[PDB]
Amino acid sequence: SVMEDTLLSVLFETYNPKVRPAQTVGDKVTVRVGLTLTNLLILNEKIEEMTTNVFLNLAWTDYRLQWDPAAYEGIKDLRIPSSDVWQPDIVLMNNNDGSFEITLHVNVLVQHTGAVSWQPSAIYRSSCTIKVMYFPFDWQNCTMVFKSYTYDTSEVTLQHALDAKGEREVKEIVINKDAFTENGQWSIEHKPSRKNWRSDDPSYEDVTFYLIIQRKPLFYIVYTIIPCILISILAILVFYLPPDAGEKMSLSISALLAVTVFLLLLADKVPETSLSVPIIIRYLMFIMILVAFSVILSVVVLNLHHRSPNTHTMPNWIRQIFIETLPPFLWIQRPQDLKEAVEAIKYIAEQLESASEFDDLKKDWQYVAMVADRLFLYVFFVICSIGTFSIFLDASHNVPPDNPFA
Amino acid sequence: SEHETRLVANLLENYNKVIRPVEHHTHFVDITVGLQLIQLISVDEVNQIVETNVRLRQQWIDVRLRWNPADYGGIKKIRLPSDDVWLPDLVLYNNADGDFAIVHMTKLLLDYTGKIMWTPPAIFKSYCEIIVTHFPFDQQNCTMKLGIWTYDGTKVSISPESDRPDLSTFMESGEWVMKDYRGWKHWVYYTCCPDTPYLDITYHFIMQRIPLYFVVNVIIPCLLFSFLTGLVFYLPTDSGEKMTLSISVLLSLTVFLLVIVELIPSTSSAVPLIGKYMLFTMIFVISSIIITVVVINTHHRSPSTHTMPQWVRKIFIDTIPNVMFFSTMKRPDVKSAIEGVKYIAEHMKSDEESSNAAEEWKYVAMVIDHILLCVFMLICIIGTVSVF
Amino acid sequence: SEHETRLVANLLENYNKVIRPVEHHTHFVDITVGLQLIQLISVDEVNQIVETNVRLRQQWIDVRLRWNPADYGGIKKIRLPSDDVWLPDLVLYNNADGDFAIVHMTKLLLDYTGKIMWTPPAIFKSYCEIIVTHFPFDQQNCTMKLGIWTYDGTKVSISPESDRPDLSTFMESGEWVMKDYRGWKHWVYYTCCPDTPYLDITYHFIMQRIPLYFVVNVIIPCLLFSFLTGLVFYLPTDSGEKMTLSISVLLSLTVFLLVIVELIPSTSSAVPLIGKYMLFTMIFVISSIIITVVVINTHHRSPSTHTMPQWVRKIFIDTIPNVMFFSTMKPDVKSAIEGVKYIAEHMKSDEESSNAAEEWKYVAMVIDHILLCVFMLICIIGTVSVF
Amino acid sequence: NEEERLINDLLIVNKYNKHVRPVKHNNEVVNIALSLTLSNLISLKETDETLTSNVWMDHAWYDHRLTWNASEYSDISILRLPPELVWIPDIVLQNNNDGQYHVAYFCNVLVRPNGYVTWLPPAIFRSSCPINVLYFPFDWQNCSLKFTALNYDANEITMDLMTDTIDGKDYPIEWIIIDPEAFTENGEWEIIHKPAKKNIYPDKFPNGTNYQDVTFYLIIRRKPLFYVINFITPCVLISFLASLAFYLPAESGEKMSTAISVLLAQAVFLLLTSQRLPETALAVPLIGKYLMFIMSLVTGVIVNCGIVLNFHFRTPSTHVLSTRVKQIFLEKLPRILHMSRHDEIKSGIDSTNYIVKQIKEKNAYDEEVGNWNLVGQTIDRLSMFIITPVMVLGTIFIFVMGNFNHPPAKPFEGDPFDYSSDHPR
Amino acid sequence: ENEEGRLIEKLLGDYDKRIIPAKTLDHIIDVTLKLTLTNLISLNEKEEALTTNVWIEIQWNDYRLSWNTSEYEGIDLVRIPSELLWLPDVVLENNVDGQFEVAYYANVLVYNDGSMYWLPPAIYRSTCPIAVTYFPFDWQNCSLVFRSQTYNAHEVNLQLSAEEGEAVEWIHIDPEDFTENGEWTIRHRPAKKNYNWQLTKDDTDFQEIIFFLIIQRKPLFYIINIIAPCVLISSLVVLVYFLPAQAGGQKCTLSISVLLAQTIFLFLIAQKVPETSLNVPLIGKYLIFVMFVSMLIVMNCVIVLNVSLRTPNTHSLSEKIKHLFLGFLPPEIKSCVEACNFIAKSTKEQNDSGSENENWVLIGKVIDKACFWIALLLFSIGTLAIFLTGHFNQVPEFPFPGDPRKYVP
Ligand SMILES: *[C@@H]1O[C@H](CO)[C@@H](O[C@@H]2O[C@H](CO)[C@@H](O)[C@H](O)[C@H]2NC(C)=O)[C@H](O)[C@H]1NC(C)=O
Repeated sequence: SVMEDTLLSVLFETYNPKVRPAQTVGDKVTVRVGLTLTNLLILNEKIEEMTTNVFLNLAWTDYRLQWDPAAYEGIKDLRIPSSDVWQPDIVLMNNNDGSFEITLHVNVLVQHTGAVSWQPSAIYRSSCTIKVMYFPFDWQNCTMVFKSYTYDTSEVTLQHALDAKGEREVKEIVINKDAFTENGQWSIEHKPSRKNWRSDDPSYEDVTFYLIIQRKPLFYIVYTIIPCILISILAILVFYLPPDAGEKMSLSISALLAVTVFLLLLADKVPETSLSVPIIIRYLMFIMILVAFSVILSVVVLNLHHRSPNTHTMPNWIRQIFIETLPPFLWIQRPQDLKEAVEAIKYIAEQLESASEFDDLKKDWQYVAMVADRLFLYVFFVICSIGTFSIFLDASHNVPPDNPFA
Repeated sequence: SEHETRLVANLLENYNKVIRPVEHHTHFVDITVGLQLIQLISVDEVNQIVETNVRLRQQWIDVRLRWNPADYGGIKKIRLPSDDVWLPDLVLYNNADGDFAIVHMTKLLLDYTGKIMWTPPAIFKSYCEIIVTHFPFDQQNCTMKLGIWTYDGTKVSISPESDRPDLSTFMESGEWVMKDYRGWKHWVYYTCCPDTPYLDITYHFIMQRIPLYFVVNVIIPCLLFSFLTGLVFYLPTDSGEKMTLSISVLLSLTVFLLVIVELIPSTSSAVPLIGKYMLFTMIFVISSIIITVVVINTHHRSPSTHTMPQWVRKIFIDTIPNVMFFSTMKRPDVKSAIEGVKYIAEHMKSDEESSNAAEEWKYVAMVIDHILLCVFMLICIIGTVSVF
Repeated sequence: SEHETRLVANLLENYNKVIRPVEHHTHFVDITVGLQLIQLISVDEVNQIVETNVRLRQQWIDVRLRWNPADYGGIKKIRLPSDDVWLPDLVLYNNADGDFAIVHMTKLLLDYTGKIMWTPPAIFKSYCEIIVTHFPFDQQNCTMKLGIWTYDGTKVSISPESDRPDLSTFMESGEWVMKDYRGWKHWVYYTCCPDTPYLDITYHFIMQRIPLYFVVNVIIPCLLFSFLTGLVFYLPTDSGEKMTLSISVLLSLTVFLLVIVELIPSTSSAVPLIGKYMLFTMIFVISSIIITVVVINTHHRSPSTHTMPQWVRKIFIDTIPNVMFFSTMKPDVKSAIEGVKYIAEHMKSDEESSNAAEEWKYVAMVIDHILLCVFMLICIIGTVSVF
Repeated sequence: NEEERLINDLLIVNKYNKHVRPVKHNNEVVNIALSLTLSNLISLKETDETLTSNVWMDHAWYDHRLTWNASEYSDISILRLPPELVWIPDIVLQNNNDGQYHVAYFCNVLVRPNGYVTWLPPAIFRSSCPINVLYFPFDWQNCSLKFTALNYDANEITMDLMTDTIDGKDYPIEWIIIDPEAFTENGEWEIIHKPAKKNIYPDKFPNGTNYQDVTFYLIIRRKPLFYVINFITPCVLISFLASLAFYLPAESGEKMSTAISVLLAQAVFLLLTSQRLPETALAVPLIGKYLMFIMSLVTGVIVNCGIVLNFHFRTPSTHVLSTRVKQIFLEKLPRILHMSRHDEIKSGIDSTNYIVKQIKEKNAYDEEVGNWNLVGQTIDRLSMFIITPVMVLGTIFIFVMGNFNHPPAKPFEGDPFDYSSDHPR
Repeated sequence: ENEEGRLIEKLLGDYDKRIIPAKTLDHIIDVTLKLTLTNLISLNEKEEALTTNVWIEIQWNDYRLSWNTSEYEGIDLVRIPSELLWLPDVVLENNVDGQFEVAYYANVLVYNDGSMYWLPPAIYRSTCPIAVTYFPFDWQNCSLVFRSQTYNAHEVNLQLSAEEGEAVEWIHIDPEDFTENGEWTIRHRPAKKNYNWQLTKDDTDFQEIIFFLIIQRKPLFYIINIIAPCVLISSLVVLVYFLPAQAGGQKCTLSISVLLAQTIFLFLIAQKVPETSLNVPLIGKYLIFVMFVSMLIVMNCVIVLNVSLRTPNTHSLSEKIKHLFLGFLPPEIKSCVEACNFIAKSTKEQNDSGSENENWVLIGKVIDKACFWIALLLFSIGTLAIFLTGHFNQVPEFPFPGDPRKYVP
């Protein structure tokens, strides 16, 4: 309308958007600062950056932008391009990339009292310090630190935004159910907002928005933990294979290689920080070492099973432990020509008897291998079972605190 | 503010930002340059680029921008867009993947005395000569060389605020430890311009890698497979599985080689000790495979075609077994029927002789194999004690 | 130059770059559009985007920018910034990952007659429908649809400079060969705009892939591992390595099928012949593993519990073997007396049971020789066919 | 050229303000008609849950300031002005993934003498599309492009769907327009539904910019032939080799190797499938469910092969073949499973009696070892008959439940309108 | 008072930066051009792009920007932002990205005589068609082609700079600011003006300044981390001829696993070399060769296992085969009596069968010996030949084979 043109011309006749509106020298401009989250897009743990789609709700008062509505056809407010008015340089200080400012410069809403509200949109990428200790059963504490890049506390005073009814402050991120998409990998547990100062810097003030998000680990469970549980089952089973099968090495080594491959391909999805080892990596390394000891003890059992009196003499302690004491506990207890012909028969018989004695001793060696293998089966079942249970119980007992502390 | 509106109108009414802020063209602009490290974003070892989030604090006097506070309501400081005043063309010489100069033209603080305080943000992606020789236990020393591009020392002089960069608001990396950091000013005399000095400040950061991540994720698995390398020697030949174990160890080690070669730059200026040790352990695994093949061949020697040499008999059966004290080794028609029994007896006798010879060959194979096992375990002991 | 400075001041004095360069608003400015392909940067098969370095040569007459050379020291040509004059809005319709229009606003040449020559550079990332049928021996046909966006044919007409793009400065790819390339002008009626025709020129390039990288890196390993399939058939059961060999072949073939999967788009428009052939080869290897398991089971048939049926005897013992031309197949003493008799009887029974076991082993051997000859015949016919 | 004079009169003479809504009175409302033309569904990256679209976003509003008497000028029925000179509505894609809210190319607006402004810029939009992996690769997605007007509240400008006239009556274009002359089919995604809605949120006020948007939905069914041919078929065959592993004799020496190799192949397929989907927790994909089921079944197969081997290699010297075990695994199950079936002379006499006794006990030992062999064979046959059916039926059921998954034939369950281009309401 | 203010306001006042500073109609602007390479950041093989941190010295004369030093307190040199002046639109044409222009628009040094001196820095990514034939012993020949994007040869004359009268026909490498790449050694760095005689003196592409970077790979990294592991693992196939040809010998196991390792190494090489199909990399040729040899050795192992495990049941051991392979290359009493006779006879036949089995095993061993020698020779010669060809890949002595000149400072 023409009246809007006249009002804009009178408003910005001598208005300088370079100059912070301070009616008297020394005045501070109060800046409501609030955040509306429309989408928590990504929490890229490899580069420790959270990507969010937010509306930054800002409100301040520019005394220069005042008019009487009755003198201008009752125009109570205007939508003005944001570049034409002074704005506080509110930026995301902890942005991971170099993008400090908003993306969308929407029009500011200027009311006749000078109350300027501004709700620009931005796809922000903030640096979030990832605690890997319990990944993927982890809850991250990602913050979006907002403050004026230019003005300090002596120039602007940051405050919390107001709710729809301008009655009480909203000390949290606003989530509009109508416009908000759940991540599907993260559930927002706490979303408080708080002003922070620095005791070593009286000129510093910011508004920090905290996002206490808990990972939903179904993906990692299904794709890393269950396969590794199956591989650990196989590693246990290797101690039930008879050494005569000639396949204990195949089974144990395949389990070791499978667990190692799982660790290698999981290394791509875990952060590269070195402040702690994630519960998943600790579990995978546990299973790797257990399977390596499975390979070692399968080699030992194969060695025992293939000894013979022609190569080894059985020591007394192995006989004592693995023949009597252990098996009960494991329930695994077990005419010249006629003279020449008679000499031939005698030789055949004594040769058969010698073979029988040799076979008895070789069977003692095989029984020792069997008993040791059963002992290892039980020990490894117990170790794998309770170690896995303990690790995953520890992971399960990891939830964000009821009070966000901020 | 009406006072500040008038002040900004007056300060820039006839102000030309193309001109240096000196009262005489012979004078030089004194800029106090101070680098503030906010975050060490990344150290791209393969590409040898270090991304840092910094604030480039710059201070200088612009006497053209002086006023008297009494005539403007006592205003002593204003924020003024950096695009309105003269700014130093301060360039990062060793830029590799980003911007050479400041691109975020943030507002600058101006005193009534003409003192400017401009602290624009930047993401310095500087070239970093990565020394991959103690990876992952390496410390990297790479710098950020800052200088005025088109002015020499006689026109624009840059000096550091302090002998070190500012790390007061530095966020801990989680991958790197900042051991040292210093800022050195240098006077250079290029060939272009052999008369006047060119100034630049080189901020270097001595960074120590935190090796836990790579230790756990790369070194521990390779150590496990290297240890299993020598376990083939305790595996009996009769199992028919020595090749399975040794070759699986080798396959795992080549997979880890594939993983490792993509973690470090392809530079040959220095041989990465991780790569050297991978090559050494792979030569060890290859030697283990060769020797286990020799042991398998010996174990299956046929006494029919092979007779044990006397030296083999004296070495592997007579002396070495007596050295290993911790090993449990040892050290009418009836004429036709009679002739048939005789043949059975004599053939079984010859079979017993052949079996004894074969058992001797197997004993030699076992002794060789046990010697190799002891050698490998001695290597393990000396290695593990050495690292301590 | 003083003359050129004054000339440029005069031309652009009253010039409004918002108006079309036509004397009468019912006329149309005719633009000669030529596409010069400087480089085929990339062909993203998985994403079906072709990135090319081009210069979009555009020529037209701007009557408002005429001058008399004699009045300006004989100046006949000048270079003007593109942003200073009216330009046509040529938009790459099939843009996929870049800019729809020109963004490099380079200086344009202007004759004293008003004849403008503007050849801005551009990196066109256009959508390219990839045909994967004959990968990696495929040739691709995908285009650049250029047309004036907001002006219909009655206001701004574009005509191709030549029948074909200009590849005189084309830098050779090393992944593709430009078999053919041509440019076609179309009068298109859109649903937006049914009354009047919108003009575009669709340049298209028939580019043939150079199949050596993929040959060496995929096909040859695939051929080697697939040829190892008949060996398991020639490999005796007694070696205890038939499953090892056949399964290793199968796993490697699966790995290579997945590698190929990573190289082609997930579109179902057609089935790649390389993927189809490797799926068939996997099916054959799996059938060979099934038959190898059957052969191994046959070789170990205990004669006690398994009696060879006559349909097996007559066929595998008496029928095929003669057909295999090239193979070379085929008081107290009484106790002692009773004991010797028992030993002899049991040795006889063991001989009979062995003979049955070797009959089973012969059956297995002939089965696996039949499979070996089948595989060899398939290999011969395949190598003949590809030649 | 009187376009010069007309544009001068409209913009400079009339002091046209680009930053003022085209309304005569402030309380009036600008009606922005909005439609979307889809020219190419460039991609739907499931890992990044992003839909990349090549669209022409059509705007139509009335600007009374850009009216002119066509006769006063040489008859000029239309006029092209750059959007940087006229007031345009800043309709922004709210649910974009990157920072690209607006359109890519700001093409000229078209103005008629009645003030009717039409703006049809092209855009590459990368919007957020949450992915339902539940039935992957037999899945259909529901992607939407939500366009809002953040520069003016609903009291100032009203977004609407563009209307079209067929036989004198105007009907709203309630769908994404697809032009056969300008639409490229996606080789992986087939468009089933493409409705457009003007949503109003009554819980919000017209005072704000979040009161009203225009959303274009795009229900697309994946074409699964690629994944079926290259992922599902190899996995199914390699899995069936696991069941085949029961037919290998225990003396083959390769039963466990076969089963383990099948398990590793299935694990490889699981990991490559894992890399092709987003890391969400809404559901385990159909192929993921099948792979978990088949990997568990093949682990059971490996355990059963280990048990069969353990039984096969038993001997009387370490285990006793119990009568219960004999009765079950050698008599009963076989039939149910239909399985096939003078100082000299006394010394010499003593030696031969001893030889006979040794050979006789050896024969008994071998007979018991053979009984153990048959027990193992019975166990592996039973396990074959018990696990091959489970494998086959699980495979068939899972991959038939996938094919019995189609979009619901109507978007917006509670709505009976088809939102089809060939039947406007 | 800063007299530069008045001087620059006089110069830039009434100065048009769209106008080429040609004094008369026939005047041609000489645009001297010098390149200073401070860092060869990378040669991205996959995308065939050379990234360099270069300072490009561009010198021309703008007669409009000349003054009388005596009239301005002796000032003879001013700095004017390059965005306010006419520039010869010198660009990098062979750029992979769309980055034609310099990275940072530094000030222009303007001298009182009109001499203009511009030394902007740039991060240029230029197309380097990579020859893989001798990878990793290869040397690449990368080119930075510069030319005016706007002005033809009738109005701009591109030339190489010259100090003390001699043309600088090489990329300048300043010791005060230059970093050795560590993977690439600069062997030659010539610069020359080039003409496109297919184009006329017009067309803006007729003339160009080309700066060449002939760089040699340092192959120690690739040797140690790929070739040495590759050769060592590939040398394991010959070991199969010493394993027993029977169950538990794991002959095919070893050979097949070596083949798999070689395949893994092929995948490794895939990530180090470009996807171009003009040539096969030397290491790629070696991998193909050793994979083929390992397939032949797997065939050989299968054949030996088939021969060794032959039995009288299956195959008849021909006398001629034995000659060739082992001669050149290497009532109670009566019942008890019949029982004893049968026992002896059966034992004798069983032992004869065993003997013939042993003879087949001996033939298999002989074949293993001969085939081992053949395979060892084949593998050794192939490795030596291929990697000696890699070793003998030399960077040409002269930057241009025709030119006798060295093109060095
Ligand atoms: C926009 O309109 C809504 C509804 O008319 C206004 O909501 C009112 O806000 C005032 C101020 O706090 C309250 O006293 C009223 O009770 C609210 N009314 C209702 C119905 O909730 C809102 O304030 C208006 N906002 C602007 C910027 O004009």
